[PDB]
Amino acid sequence: CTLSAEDKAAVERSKMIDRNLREDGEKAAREVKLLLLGAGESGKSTIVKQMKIIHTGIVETHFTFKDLHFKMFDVGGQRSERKKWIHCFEGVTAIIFCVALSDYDLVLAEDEEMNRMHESMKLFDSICNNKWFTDTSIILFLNKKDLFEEKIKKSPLTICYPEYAGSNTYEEAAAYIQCQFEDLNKRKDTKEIYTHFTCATDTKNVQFVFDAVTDVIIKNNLKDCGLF
Amino acid sequence: VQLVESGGGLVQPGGSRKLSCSASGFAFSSFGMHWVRQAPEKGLEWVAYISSGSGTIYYADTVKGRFTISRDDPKNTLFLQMTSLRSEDTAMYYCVRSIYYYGSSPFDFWGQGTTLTVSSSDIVMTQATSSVPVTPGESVSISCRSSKSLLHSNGNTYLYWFLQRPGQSPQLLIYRMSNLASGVPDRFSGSGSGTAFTLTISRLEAEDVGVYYCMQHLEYPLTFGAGTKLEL
Amino acid sequence: YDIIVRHYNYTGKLTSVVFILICCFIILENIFVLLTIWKTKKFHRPMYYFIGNLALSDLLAGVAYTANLLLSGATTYKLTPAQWFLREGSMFVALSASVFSLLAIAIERYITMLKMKLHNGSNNFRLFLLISACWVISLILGGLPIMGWNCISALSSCSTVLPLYHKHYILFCTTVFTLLLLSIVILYCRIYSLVRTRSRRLTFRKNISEKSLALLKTVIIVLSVFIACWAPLFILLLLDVGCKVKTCDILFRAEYFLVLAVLNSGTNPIIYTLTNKEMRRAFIRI
Amino acid sequence: GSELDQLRQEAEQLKNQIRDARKACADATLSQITNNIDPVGRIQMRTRRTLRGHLAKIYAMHWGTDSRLLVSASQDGKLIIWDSYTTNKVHAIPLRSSWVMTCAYAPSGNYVACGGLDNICSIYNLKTREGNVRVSRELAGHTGYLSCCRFLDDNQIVTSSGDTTCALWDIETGQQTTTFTGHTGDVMSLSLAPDTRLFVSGACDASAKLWDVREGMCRQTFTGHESDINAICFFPNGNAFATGSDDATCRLFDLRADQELMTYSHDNIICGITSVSFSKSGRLLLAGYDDFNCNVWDALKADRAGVLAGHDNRVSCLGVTDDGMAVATGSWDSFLKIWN
Amino acid sequence: TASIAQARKLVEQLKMEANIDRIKVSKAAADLMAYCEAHAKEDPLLTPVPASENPFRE
Ligand SMILES: CCc1cc(-c2noc(-c3cc(OC)nc(C4CCCC4)c3)n2)cc(C)c1OC[C@@H](O)CO
Ligand SMILES: CCCCCCCCCCCCCCCC(=O)O
Ligand SMILES: CCCCCCCCCCCCCCCC(=O)O
Ligand SMILES: CCCCCCCCCCCCCCCC(=O)O
Ligand SMILES: CCCCCCCCCCCCCCCC(=O)O
Repeated sequence: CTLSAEDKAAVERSKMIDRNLREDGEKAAREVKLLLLGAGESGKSTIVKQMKIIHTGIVETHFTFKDLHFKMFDVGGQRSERKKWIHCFEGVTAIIFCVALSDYDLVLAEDEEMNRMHESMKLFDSICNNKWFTDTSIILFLNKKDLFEEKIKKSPLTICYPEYAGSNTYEEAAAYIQCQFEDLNKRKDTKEIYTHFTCATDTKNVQFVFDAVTDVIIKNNLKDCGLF
Repeated sequence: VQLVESGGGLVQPGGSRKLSCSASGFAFSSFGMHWVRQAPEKGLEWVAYISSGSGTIYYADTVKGRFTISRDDPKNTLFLQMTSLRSEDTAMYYCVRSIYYYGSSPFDFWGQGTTLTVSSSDIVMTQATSSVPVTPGESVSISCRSSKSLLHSNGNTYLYWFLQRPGQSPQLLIYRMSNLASGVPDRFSGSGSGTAFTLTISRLEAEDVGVYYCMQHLEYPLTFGAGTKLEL
Repeated sequence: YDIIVRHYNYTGKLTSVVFILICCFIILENIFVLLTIWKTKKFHRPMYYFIGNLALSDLLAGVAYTANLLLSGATTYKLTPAQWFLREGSMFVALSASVFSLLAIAIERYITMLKMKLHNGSNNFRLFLLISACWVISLILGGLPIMGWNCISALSSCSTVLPLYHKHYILFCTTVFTLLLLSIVILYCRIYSLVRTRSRRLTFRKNISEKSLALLKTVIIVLSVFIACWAPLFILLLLDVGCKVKTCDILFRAEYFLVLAVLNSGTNPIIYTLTNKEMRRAFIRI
Repeated sequence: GSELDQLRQEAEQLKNQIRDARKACADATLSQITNNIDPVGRIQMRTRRTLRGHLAKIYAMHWGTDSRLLVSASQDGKLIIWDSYTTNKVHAIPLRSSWVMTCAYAPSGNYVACGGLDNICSIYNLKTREGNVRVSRELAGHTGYLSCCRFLDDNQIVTSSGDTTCALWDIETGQQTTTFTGHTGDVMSLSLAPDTRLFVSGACDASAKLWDVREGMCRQTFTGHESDINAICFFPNGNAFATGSDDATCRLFDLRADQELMTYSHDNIICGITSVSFSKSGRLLLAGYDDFNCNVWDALKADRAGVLAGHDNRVSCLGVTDDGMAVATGSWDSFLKIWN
Repeated sequence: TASIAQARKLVEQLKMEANIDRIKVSKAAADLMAYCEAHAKEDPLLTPVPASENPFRE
């Protein structure tokens, strides 16, 4: 109509650009994005290494399992304030958390009265009760268990937790630590916390992550169509 | 950037071969391609054009419904097919690329071209003169008159200008009014009003001599000029 | 005007303030539910548009029923047969639009639950197609009796519970409603079995069942409210084809049978709002 | 121990002397002087274009020099270059890492930079001989995340990272030339001078400092905010700047007189400020609040004169064009709007 | 020790900053007001312009 000869060609370019954007927008919307967090010596490297790999600042890891594309964001090199760059991770499926069971008799560096287990508990309390992560579930991983066995067989657990009535065995100590990490969850009606103990078998951890992601997807689909 | 063509020779009227050219050195998947026929010792005219992605295909009124054209993104090759032949189709064919967006310069690079011999309303653009003798280092003004006001409601005209070097393909100088293309010197300059257009050259050397052609782009039936030759 | 009195004499037809009251209450509740969706910008996904369409169809059903109740009386004898057909056609298109919008809601739910699309973004083509299809099918079903099966030529072929309507049209509507109810039950049973079978076998090991138990309750509530409130009218329209004329008593007092069918449409928004927590909180805010 | 103590008390005495020198130069406020002028009644702005096409949050945008083209960065990994007049798109530059928090447009219209969370400023070329866009340079010398970057020239670019430092780069060589240090908190906003000689940076601890690009030293520092700084923009004259914040307060400082002039606070706003920009003549101070709408705060009257409430989610970036013909606001709902 | 160096650096920076010139607030406010009133004609934000010249017409 009122458009000139070569102006109509510029409009066709915009339509092709929009089509290419919509094509790539439907490919990145069918892959699961999940953030990985943890303390300094929480064994995040061992967790990200034991899983299968297909792939300074943020480090992205891509891997596939049972026809699902997972993305692993490892924000560990960001020494800046976490409050400033935490709102860009608002849209995320799960939040992997890594804590060490054997890291309860080892105090912080350049310090003697602060315990690293309490620091990990405080970080988990700050992450789970954040105002952005109010609907995203949390997958929790207990990294070391055999070292925790060898450490608790000789050293009592009352050193870290001054309230403890059970015996110095791992079967109830693991449940106590898990229940203590479960209580730091104020949003009890909008998110869940899946607990798993990291084992030497590499397939079991990936299977647990896949199961948790599938349950989160089912819950989101149920909440989507107003059926739950 | 390189454009070579093949598929030309001596053919009989009624049937011919296919004109194919290969593109290598740029993103061929996002460029609209044209075809320009240059008759022997005569003027050049437009043939066909394909949009990016083979969306819109158009032909000239002379060969409307008589040619078959298509692209090929995977191998970056453009094909042109002849159905019926005449005694005037003997000419030199050129395949030139073009991209259309805000601030772009269409058909900046033409190519080389191939030859073809045969054995036996629309905007009219005219030139001021045909050939004029000129001495080196003299400011010359080449004027091309149009039969319709090329000034659009947007505010920019659509009169392109390109110089033909004797022995090779032409090259663009200014695309809308005066904006010089990339690689041309600052001596060339353009100006116009909407109906009468002129081109002024400050310094004239022995390296810039040939035939000047003026082309419109407002109305889609692209039409070139007769051609102004410069004699040293 | 002679056909009306003749058919009413050959057929045998020669507390309403509370029905208009419950109808006005239905209209008010439904327009409130509709303005709840319309005002809030969050409820703009293709899913809530189906509930908005259901509310729009329920509003038309309530308006048509109160208009039929106001028109029913002594004025129906001198009322022209054209308006007589148009009123029943409006009632029928309203009820058919309600049932077909419920079926479209169930279809969209089954589709969104069959494949884990993982994002609420969906094409509006299916939404528009389903809405237009249900509306035009309801309109055709309401307007068909005017073209054919008018009983103007016949004498005993048309129905006893309401004259000028052939047995064939009543039976056709009966089979249509039976097919729609069967499809609804099948779709909900499948949308439950899928979630029940996917949760137990593929997500076996979690140290987090509860999801399935909560669901089955919603499905059984929806089905038990839909089927129980549409059984009397179905039985009445199925007995009317078999019960002979001049000898049938129950068809005379057939007002309550339609009252239940209209009350179901009015109580549907209660179920479709109290089920989801988001819509309930949004209604509480307003 | 004693040396540290005497150094601390000397620093405190110098700070007190600076405070007294700043207090002595104050005689009349801005409100008392600008009290005999006619204030603007209402500024009614209606949206003209709705540039849609993004599929995630929008974190930054910049207007071109020709006042016609604008580039916007989003989380899905795209750097679309829009056309303000006809709504068409010109380019759809993809990104390596889909975590971007800044973007810039060169004053010559050739290059486009876009940093992000990967603490790397990628510079793209738009006038290549081919038909695509290439990464001309990839600057990587920052430890903390990159926050904002503006083109000082066609060959020099200055960046403000999250590791309490700002640096000036050289696109030709690839290494930084001058490193500006002195901030204690995270630097997350800066703006260049009209003559491109000085620039200020907004830290994350209630502080704003003025730097010179030649000497690479801190000339003045400005305090007075409560929470932190979140956005800064210069005055068109070049001797003032407005700093946003998180405690619903944006103030106007001065360069020749290093003292706060006027604050723009209201009892109805309790939410932060994401973007601040002036007008063509420095009379309207548009501010983008994170309560889903903007404000048109006056400059010389400290009163509200309009609300651009046509957005769904928090606005994160907005800028007035060069010739002052229109404004553009980009929010987290993947929708840009051109008001006028 | 290592904080003595940064302490001396901060002291030197404060001493260098304290030697800057200061201008009365009245002069700066008057200059800002004069600049804002002089360029008030070429500001299409607060000054309404007819739709015949707005490139963003609708
Ligand atoms: C005999 C009772 C009666 C039914 C209907 C009716 N109007 O519509 C339906 C209907 C029933 C039904 O079966 C449950 N199914 C449908 C369709 C079928 C497909 C989807 C919805 C419609 N009944 C209308 C009137 C005026 C009526 O008598 C009113 C008395 O005052 C007469 O004196
Ligand atoms: C509105 C009620 C009547 C509906 C009549 C048509 C029946 C449904 C047809 C479309 C069903 C969906 C088809 C597959 C779509 C998909 O997989 O995306
Ligand atoms: C007049 C009666 C009409 C009845 C129409 C019933 C339509 C039922 C459709 C059920 C299947 C829905 C589409 C599923 C397609 C798939 O994803 O495999
Ligand atoms: C109250 C009367 C209802 C009459 C109709 C009831 C029909 C029930 C049919 C249930 C079919 C269940 C299909 C399960 C499919 C699967 O195994 O995945
Ligand atoms: C009087 C109202 C009766 C309503 C009856 C509704 C029946 C609901 C059935 C619940 C879902 C059962 C799914 C079983 C699937 C299977 O066994 O394969």
